[PDB]
Amino acid sequence: TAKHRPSVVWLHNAECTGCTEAAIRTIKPYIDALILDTISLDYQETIMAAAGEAAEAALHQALEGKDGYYLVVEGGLPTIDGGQWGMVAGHPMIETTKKAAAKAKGIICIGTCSAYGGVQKAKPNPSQAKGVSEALGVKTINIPGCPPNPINFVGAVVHVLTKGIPDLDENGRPKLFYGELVHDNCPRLPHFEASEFAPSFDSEEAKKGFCLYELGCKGPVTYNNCPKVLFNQVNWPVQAGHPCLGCSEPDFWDTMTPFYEQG
Amino acid sequence: KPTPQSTFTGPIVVDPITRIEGHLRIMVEVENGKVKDAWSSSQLFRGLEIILKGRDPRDAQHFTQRACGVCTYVHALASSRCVDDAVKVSIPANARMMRNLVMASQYLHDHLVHFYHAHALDWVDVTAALKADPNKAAKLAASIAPARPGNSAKALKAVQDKLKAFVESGQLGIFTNAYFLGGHKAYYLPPEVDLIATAHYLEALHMQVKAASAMAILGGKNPHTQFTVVGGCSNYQGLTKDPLANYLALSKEVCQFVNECYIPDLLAVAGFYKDWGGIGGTSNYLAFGEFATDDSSPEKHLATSQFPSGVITGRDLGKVDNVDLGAIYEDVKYSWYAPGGDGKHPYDGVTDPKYTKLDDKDHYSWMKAPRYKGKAMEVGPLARTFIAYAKGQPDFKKVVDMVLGKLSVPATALHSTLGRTAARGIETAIVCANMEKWIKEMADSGAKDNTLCAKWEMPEESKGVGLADAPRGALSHWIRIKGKKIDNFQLVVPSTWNLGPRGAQGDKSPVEEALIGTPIADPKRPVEILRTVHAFDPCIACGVH
Ligand SMILES: *S(=O)(=O)N1CCOCC1
Ligand code: SF4
Ligand code: SF4
Ligand code: FCO
Ligand code: F3S
Ligand SMILES: [Mg+2]
Ligand code: NI
Ligand SMILES: [S]
Repeated sequence: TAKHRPSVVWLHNAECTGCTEAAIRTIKPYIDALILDTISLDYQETIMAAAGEAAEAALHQALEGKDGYYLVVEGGLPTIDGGQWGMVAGHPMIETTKKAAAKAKGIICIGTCSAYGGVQKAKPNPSQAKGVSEALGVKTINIPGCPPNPINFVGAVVHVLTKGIPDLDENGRPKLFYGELVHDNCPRLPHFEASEFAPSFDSEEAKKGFCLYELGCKGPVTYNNCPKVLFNQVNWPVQAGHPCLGCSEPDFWDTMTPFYEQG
Repeated sequence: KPTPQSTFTGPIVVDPITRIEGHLRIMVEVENGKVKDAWSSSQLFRGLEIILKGRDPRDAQHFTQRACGVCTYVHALASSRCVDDAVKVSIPANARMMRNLVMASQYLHDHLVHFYHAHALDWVDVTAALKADPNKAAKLAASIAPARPGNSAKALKAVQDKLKAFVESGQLGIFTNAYFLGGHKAYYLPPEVDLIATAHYLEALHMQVKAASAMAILGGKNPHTQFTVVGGCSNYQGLTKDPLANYLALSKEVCQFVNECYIPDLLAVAGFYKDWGGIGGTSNYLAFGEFATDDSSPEKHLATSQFPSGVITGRDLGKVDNVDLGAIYEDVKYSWYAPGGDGKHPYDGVTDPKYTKLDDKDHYSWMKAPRYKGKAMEVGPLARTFIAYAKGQPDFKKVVDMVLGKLSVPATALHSTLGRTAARGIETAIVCANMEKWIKEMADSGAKDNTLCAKWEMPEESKGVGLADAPRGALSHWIRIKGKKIDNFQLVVPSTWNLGPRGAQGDKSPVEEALIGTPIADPKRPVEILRTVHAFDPCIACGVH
């Protein structure tokens, strides 16, 4: 029988691989089910068997597939010195991503790095790292966070494949996952409203679970679904007593720092 | 029984190295089917040390954690230890315990995924699993591992059926162009062993979710934990009964998988590839230790780590030297940095990027070359294992000797690619053996004491060092504070030690040395290069930062 699952090409540029790691924490479905039954994951450096020229050949085979493909991009694009500070198989990352982007059916940026530029773009930006849209002038479906929840990434992938492009906000993020502030769903919200704050991490107020706003919490300015869905089915930063860093916001390394202050 | 080896003479370049973290190009020169020279060429620079300059030292751990998301947590921990040392705060006992448990959880997650998802495909012909008799496979599994339902013929057949449907679909996905397709002489396993391993590969994808959930009970989330602060930790809930009960339960499930699947599979594979106990050796080993009972200073960390610190040189297991933090430096001679940067202790570190061209053998990597008293050092599970074994650490003596007896090899056989692989499993088993003790310690401490963060003040000017032995080895972060801001922040990371380029004297790094003598059965499908490179568990985002 002639069969085809939609082709996904996943590129790793200037990244930490935490977005790949987040993706494999999916439980609805688990990653095996996703790649056996739902998608055809045709290039993915972290887990693929082929290496070297065999891997490059697998990429080219996917990019030239007659059925077309969806492009997942992990990491920012280092542009200084002709793209040479980030290379795979002897080619600048910006060149390969540009080529893949030009024929993709759709482009999903997994993480704040591919969406907006991320950690390597932070001042003074040694590599002149850029987000994908920033560098290429193409529209992307952004699944930011550092890393995003698998629920948001796998949810977006499944949406794209079954429903179409989900409604996106002005930062390119699906409203399904990114439509609400972290703070609006935070269980410490009643403390915030009552101006009940922890003044320090060692304070009795911190022990009591008071709001972390005075310790820098960026939940009030950060769009994400963290308190609602949790991470790893067990926790999220504020539940572990630590302020939100703002990690799903563009350029947060520069706009949300100092992290323990309200700048 | 001879190890397969072609007559190939010529260059081989493997770029990308897949099934690692980050972007690595390996070049080798081969003569008569054996590697005679090697280069480890890291292909991405981000520049986190540069980015940190002028920033709030409290922010460092958040930036440096993003050196890598495979070894998530460990850089947050090293930066937190580093800033705690620079501000001269001693974290509370509960924070030492919690930080060390999160490290233990990380070891379990990381090593399980490495063995199955990164390394196994170099040893296991997945397509050959379709040829196995699942009853014979079940009988074999019953002889080599504890009884378990996932090793039943019915379960193994269900795996075979899933794999058969996938292969016959025409879309091989992550197996496209795999080196084992069509048969490969360097792949030795019986089909039944391939099937058992493949079944466990799939189970491990589910088990690693549980390992990460355990870690997140204490860490807040995985990847990229968010529970450490200057002076300790923030997660008061993690000291309490129900969360720790769930942490124990999940950790016990993960450890059951380590003991039932990872170790037996590792030993089965090792048994068929005993020739790889003579390939891929190096001679010098370094560890900062981990799992210390006193983390009030870097010196106390070195002295009280339950996985001990030390230095071994020249394969001499009869002597382990103390680590002298003053003797660490990094070279840039063969790296993509400005001339003039050789010989820098990390408190004097310089990060001045200067690219030349691809394959310039004078400047071929974005990694620096860390050296110790003039020598390259291998770091990681094998280093820890040799240091602990040499010192008579009782858990390492027991588990190492178990492996030596099962394989009928001496401790010297561990100076090898097979040994490096084995050590990773040995230490995973040891971490598992200690989880209940460590969890009980923290549960009893947290029940009687809820001090989790110490008071501290930012000094105008200071310096500090944070040490950890991360899953891949000896990690150190080094800060100079001036004007209450970061004046210099240098990371020296385990993959920097292992997979950096040559040092100032032209001396090969551990991976470069280890690659000398590698046999190549098929130069178009050089799986042997991958076996050794993967055994070091490379992380190029870590190594370069
Ligand atoms: S803060 O700036 O006080 N803050 C509070 C409410 O919403 C966003 C920011
Ligand atoms: S978004 Fe964060 S977790 Fe993902 S690649 Fe970038 S630094 Fe890593
Ligand atoms: S802890 Fe953060 S997200 Fe929660 S109520 Fe306070 S400011 Fe809002
Ligand atoms: N383990 C790990 Fe990552 C590397 N190399 C760090 O530190
Ligand atoms: S730091 Fe990021 S993971 Fe959620 S809690 Fe804040 S948006
Ligand atoms: Mg460094
Ligand atoms: Ni890493
Ligand atoms: S396809």
